[PDB]
Amino acid sequence: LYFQSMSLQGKVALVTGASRGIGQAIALELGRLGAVVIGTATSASGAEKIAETLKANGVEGAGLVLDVSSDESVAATLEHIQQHLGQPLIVVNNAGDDEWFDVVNTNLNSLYRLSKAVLRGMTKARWGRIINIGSVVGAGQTNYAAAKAGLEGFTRALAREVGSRAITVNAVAPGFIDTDMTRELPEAQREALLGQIPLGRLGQAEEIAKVVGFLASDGAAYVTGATVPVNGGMYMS
Amino acid sequence: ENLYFQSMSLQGKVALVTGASRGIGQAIALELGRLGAVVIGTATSASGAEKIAETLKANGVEGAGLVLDVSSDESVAATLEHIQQHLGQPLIVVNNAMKDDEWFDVVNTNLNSLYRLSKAVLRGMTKARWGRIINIGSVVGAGNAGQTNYAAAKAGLEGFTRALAREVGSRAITVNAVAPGFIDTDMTRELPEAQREALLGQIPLGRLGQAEEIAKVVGFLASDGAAYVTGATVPVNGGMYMS
Amino acid sequence: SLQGKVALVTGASRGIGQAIALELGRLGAVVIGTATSASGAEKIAETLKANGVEGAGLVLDVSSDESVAATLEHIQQHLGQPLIVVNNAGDEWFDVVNTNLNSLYRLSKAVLRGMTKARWGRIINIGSVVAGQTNYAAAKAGLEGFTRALAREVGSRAITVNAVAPGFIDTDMTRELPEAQREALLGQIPLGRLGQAEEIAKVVGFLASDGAAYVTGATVPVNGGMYMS
Amino acid sequence: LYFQSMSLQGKVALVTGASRGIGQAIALELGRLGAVVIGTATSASGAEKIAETLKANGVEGAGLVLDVSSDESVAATLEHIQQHLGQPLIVVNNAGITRDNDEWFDVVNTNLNSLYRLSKAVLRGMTKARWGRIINIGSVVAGQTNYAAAKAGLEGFTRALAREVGSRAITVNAVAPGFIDTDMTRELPEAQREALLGQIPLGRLGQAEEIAKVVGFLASDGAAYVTGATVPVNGGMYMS
Ligand SMILES: COc1cc(NC(=O)c2cccc3cccnc23)c(OC)cc1Cl
Ligand SMILES: COc1cc(NC(=O)c2cccc3cccnc23)c(OC)cc1Cl
Repeated sequence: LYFQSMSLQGKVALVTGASRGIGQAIALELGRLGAVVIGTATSASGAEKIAETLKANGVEGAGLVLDVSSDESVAATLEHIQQHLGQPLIVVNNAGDDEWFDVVNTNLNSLYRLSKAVLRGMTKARWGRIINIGSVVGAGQTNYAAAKAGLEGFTRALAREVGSRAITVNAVAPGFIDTDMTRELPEAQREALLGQIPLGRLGQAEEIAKVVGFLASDGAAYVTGATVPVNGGMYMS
Repeated sequence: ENLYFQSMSLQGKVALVTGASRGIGQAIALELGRLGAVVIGTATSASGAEKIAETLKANGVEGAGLVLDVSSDESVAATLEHIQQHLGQPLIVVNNAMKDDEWFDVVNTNLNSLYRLSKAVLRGMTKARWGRIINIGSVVGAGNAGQTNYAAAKAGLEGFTRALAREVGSRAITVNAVAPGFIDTDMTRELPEAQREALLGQIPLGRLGQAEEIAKVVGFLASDGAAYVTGATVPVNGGMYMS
Repeated sequence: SLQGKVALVTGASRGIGQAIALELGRLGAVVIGTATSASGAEKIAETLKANGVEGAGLVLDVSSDESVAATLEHIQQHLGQPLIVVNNAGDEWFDVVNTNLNSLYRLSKAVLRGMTKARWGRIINIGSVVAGQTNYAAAKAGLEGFTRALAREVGSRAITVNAVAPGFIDTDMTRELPEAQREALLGQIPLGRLGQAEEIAKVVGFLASDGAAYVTGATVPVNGGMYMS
Repeated sequence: LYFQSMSLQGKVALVTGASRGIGQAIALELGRLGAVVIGTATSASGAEKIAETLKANGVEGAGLVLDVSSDESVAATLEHIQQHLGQPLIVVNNAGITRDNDEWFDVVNTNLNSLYRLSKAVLRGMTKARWGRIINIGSVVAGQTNYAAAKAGLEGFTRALAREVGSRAITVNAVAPGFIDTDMTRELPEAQREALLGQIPLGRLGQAEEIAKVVGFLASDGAAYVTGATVPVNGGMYMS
């Protein structure tokens, strides 16, 4: 009957960058699995759009504004969530060439800032899921490889730090996924990229979201420090 | 009236699980049965086969237990034919079947058997334009000798899984692996406890994994939701990484 | 022969850094070794002298833009541009890695101008020697990825960027470890011993040579066969 | 008498597949470092060419016939070397087959089985001596699948063997080349050659000599604490 190792009934989930594509698909997948979902965006229109998308899909929750680069915004948002809905025990971080260093540095510093803030709730509860979403393939190769290596190593370290508390930390590393950014790449670049994917097609956003939905379940309780590649067989290093 | 047009489930899929008579294999066979697959579990002896049939029955899983020796082309071909005749083509296949100088033989044998089984099942999956091959790594099984063997089997399995994934991807067949850590099984239950505390101290979750926790990961990789996951090795080790 | 090259080695006052400074000097380089205190700088100058190596000991703090820029200027004025640079100087697990990578970047970017002008260079990053496991694995993963990314950025200029990842090496920190910990560690090392500082230095000496000109973005593990992920 | 001040004076080195390109460049590097070098080929003409090349370069040694897929040929060749020159304590495996000789699997399977066979046969001499160097050469860059597979197999194998023989002061390492300038690669059309270079941060092909230098180092006493490693030599081009 129940597919109970898959229920997120009774959990509150925070998904950053939820207004489109992968973030949005994740927010819906978690809602469908029975979570209350808070999706975030950096603008008020993104927040409002998120709330509408959740509504249209029968997902209870909210859309709110959050800037992951700001301690103040982070602390305030978490307070607001606490007051109105409870503590988020599932957090999905989806909010991301002499910039190559600064980009990775900035993204890992924001993962850390959001993660550390949410850990206190998860520690009290003795339960938690942190899931970090890598960037979609789309100079570019250097940045992509660097961000992916930083994310894997970061995810594994943080997993080690918080594991005694029954909190898992994992990542998902997408490949070429069909989104707004990728639909408008020049054809040459899109056809070259397809030619390197053994499945011979782009991934759907829903196919990232499924993986996230699994990692957030009780069935993935012994998986931690892992980076799961979701790339149709195309591995870029 | 016996017709059944499934959507996004394993309902009606036929799944073959090697080494299904105990522990991880058995937990996988039941998980796939619970997800609605018809399950053929295999063992190398007739008593194992019979035990698998009984376990499936007791749990309300439709399917069968059969004898299969993954090191033999004949046994493989025969077993596949029998499954075709009686149940249909298996489109989900799960391959689950003392010093530091045993590593070579062991890994060589296991990879050659993965290849042999995989190649035989690919024809059915190609015709159907759909498939799931899931390879299960071995559990940690001892200091040094054990570490060498484990790391070697794991490195071979990852590289092999990725290469096969590449070869069959164009056919909407995924190939993935699961790399367990320290799982609570027959071997681990009887370890000296003095040692057991040393082991736990290397695992961030501070416990052994359950066989069911490997089975859940396999259940997910077999689903439609995991369609864009291929060539991956998913570690299920509670955060303990040994290479 | 590194005859005619100027080599900067950070953290050169003892152990691995010192053995590297001597190995490069033995290969004919002029060597600037650095330390964070004036006594370290002076000790370096004395070690170099006692071994017949031309060069200098200076004070440098790799976490400060000012100290970096100043030191490089001083080297330029007095000796020329360093075209071989060996970086051996170094809640908490995050801040440690973050700080060390921000220092590698800071030093590296500052020395790249000299190397670009010369169309030749060698940057070699030294990892740290073996809770402890987490820190070690994290610093190692960060170093590998960073070394590879930088390699990519500067490769067109015939500059190589590589790292060396030591295992259990006989130094000041490891000499005083409790026996239990030392015997546990040995049991995991296939060569059944600690490495010598000179064994890291030799790897660095090879990476600095013309023979290693096609090696870039690599992390070479020097650990007697003991791998931790 | 004439004693080289190089890293391998007094050592005997066996290099398989020494009759051209990378294997030949290794044989000459090890000879230039003072080793006595036995280079091997599968045919008598290859063996003879190797002997001529070594002579022309002032390298003491020999060219012999060896088939790494045959236990008999292996044992025989090793015995001949012992009798006539001494035990090879440096062994470089460069006699990898390719898809030319289902295939992706058989290639890697065959090559790892030959590495194991040669390695196990030379380990007795190295154990007696309490010293050794085994160095495996990966293949140079469908093609991506084969290349990544051969590389992953070689890396895991090298590390496992390193573990098995380490207590004996024997090191086992590999070298993983990228795009190297060889007979095959010079002739490529411009379009294909410029595309290739654009994927290599150094912006050029490697020379065979540049692989040979890395092997030379790993064979020395200075690399005594390096074992189980795969050293990539690819100008910054990484594929997996
Ligand atoms: C892959 O290339 C990079 C990697 C890292 N950092 C890490 O990989 C990393 C890995 C593991 C822990 C970290 C903690 C703080 C910062 N970084 C890390 C990095 O640090 C920001 C910068 C670059 Cl360019
Ligand atoms: C990457 O793909 C492969 C890898 C291997 N083997 C290994 O990866 C391997 C890795 C480590 C130890 C081994 C011992 C015996 C045979 N193989 C191994 C392999 O074995 C023949 C076949 C393929 Cl396709």
